[PDB]
Amino acid sequence: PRRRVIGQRKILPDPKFGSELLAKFVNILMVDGKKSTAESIVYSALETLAQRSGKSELEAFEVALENVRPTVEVKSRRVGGSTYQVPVEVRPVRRNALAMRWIVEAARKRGDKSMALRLANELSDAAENKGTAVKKREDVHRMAEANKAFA
Amino acid sequence: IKVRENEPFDVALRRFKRSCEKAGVLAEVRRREFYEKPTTERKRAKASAVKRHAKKLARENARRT
Amino acid sequence: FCRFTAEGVQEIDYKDIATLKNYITESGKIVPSRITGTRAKYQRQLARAIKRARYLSLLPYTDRH
Amino acid sequence: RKQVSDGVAHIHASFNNTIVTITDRQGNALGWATAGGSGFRGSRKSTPFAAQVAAERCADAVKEYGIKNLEVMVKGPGPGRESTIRALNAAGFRITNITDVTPIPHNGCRPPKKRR
RNA sequence: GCUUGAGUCUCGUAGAGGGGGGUAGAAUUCCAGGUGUAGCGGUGAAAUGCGUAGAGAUCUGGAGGAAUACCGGUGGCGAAGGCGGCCCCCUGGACGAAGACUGACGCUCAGGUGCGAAAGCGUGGGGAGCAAACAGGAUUAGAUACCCUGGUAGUCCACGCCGUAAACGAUGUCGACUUGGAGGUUGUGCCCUUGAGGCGUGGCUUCCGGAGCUAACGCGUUAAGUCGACCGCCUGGGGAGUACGGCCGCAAGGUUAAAACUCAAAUGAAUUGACGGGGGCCCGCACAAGCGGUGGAGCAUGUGGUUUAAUUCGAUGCAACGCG
Repeated sequence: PRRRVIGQRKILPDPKFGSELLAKFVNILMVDGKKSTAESIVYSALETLAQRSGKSELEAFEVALENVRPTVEVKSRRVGGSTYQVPVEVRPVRRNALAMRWIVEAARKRGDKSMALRLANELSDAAENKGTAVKKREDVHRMAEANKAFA
Repeated sequence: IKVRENEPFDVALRRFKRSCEKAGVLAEVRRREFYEKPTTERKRAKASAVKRHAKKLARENARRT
Repeated sequence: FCRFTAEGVQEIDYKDIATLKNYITESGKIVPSRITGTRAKYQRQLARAIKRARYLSLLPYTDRH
Repeated sequence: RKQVSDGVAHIHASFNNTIVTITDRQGNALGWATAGGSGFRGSRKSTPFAAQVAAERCADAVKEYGIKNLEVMVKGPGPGRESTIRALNAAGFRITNITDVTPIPHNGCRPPKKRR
């Protein structure tokens, strides 16, 4: 905030296998604190990703994570009377944060049958950068590419 | 104005430009003559410069630092 | 802080350009007396000498000729 | 294309735009590229990056001339005046010498009153 | 009569002091030509404007007007306004050394005379850039303003007119006295120039400050302190520095300068808060970074409005509106 540099709370990993990055992913999908129902979706979308790719649960998510993880974002740093954007590098603990956020919100739309079928396909198209999950990563670079003259 | 740094330069090192003006006179005659404000802004220039010098010889307080 | 003919007395000449090159920068501009430490009496005489050497093409007005 | 050996790279870095023109030793231009010609219209025209990309788009179309070494003529304050020459050194050229060619008057014509 | 007042000569010093005449460099603009290509320019952004008739950029050559970067410095000169590239001529003023000479020839000054920023006016030239007026494009609810693109008078020269400025250290001129310090500039004396010096004596000038003064701010040996000589100016504010009349001026206009009426105030300094699209520092889901909502729908409740015999009364910016 104004002065305090906080220390964030400790996060407990997924209770199927050791993965703290997956523990934050279910929190982004999380609605009204229903952890038990939310963990049932981040599982049932994960082995179904594995049968459609032949990989394991840990490595198949990371394949689709690198195509939705950005590297530069634009922030409004006011210099004076004019108003523009300033591209900066994304923090490593922040790189996955909006990467996992984009997968959930893209899986909020495009309803085939149910949620377990939504983000499983969203992880499938992001494994080969097809769906809208990577497009919301793509367009951020376009504002970053067109405004990279501000440094 | 002129700089060579004959063989081993690999960088500008062009401090000879800012050694005389490189901006000072060109951003002064590109506008605002007034025929007047060079007199006013220079009377107050040394007026504040001598008080920064007056307190340069009058800073002899303890100040507990 | 340096000294000049205020101590080693001689009259300012416009022909001995060897001494006049020490009081002009690489761009041909006149170095102020606040840097060389010369007195105001001979700085005014030096200014006429530089302007006279510039007229007789013994010292350049600038390096962009 | 004439296969020229050397040349001179004049840079006209004004307040609103940076014009980079690479000529020969006799002052005959061989090609040019400006910050406003390399996209970047509006506030992005007057920035050191647009001057930097102006030299990169001036690095080609000469290259046929085959210039190996060149001199840099810097004129005007510019938003850049350092990025446009850093990119010229990294474009594959040999920066021999740099001089300032700013048209500084000795109290000649009267400046305007504009921009109050 | 006399010499400390004033003045003259002798030898030197510094200075953008003034007038006249040439000359140098940079830069801007314009013209012609060469190379060279799609933008140039401008703004917070954009457009007017310029450009495929080839602009912008670069080079060469030429023509013009204005002003002199650096030196350059609360540095210097001049009564003031004001004056700065360099050189030739004429010339004014100031200061220092030690002598010589006149012998109060001094100070101020109504009227009068002369000089007198810039703008403007008359005649004849010149006109690069800048630029009132004016046009177009922008902003805005409107913008005949601030912004941008152009652009006339003028800014420049020769001779006159105008005599007006916040023409201001807002402090008239001359003369004497009264703690001091720190500097700048310009002479000069002595000692060792024995080594970028040391010790004094004059002119000008900057800052800080003792006594003293002042309503305070502040002035303070160049006093707004302590005394003398003379001139000018003021008698609450508005009206009004206006009209009338006189004088001057080609004109613009300047100078002299009221009254009726109207108000019990106007004003200056300083003090405490408040405010600032003032500055410096800091804080708060204030912003930022995210989550979930309202505003769309229905229903419940409250308020206003409408209606009614009554639809009791109160709350009704934040801090009232599922309130009493």
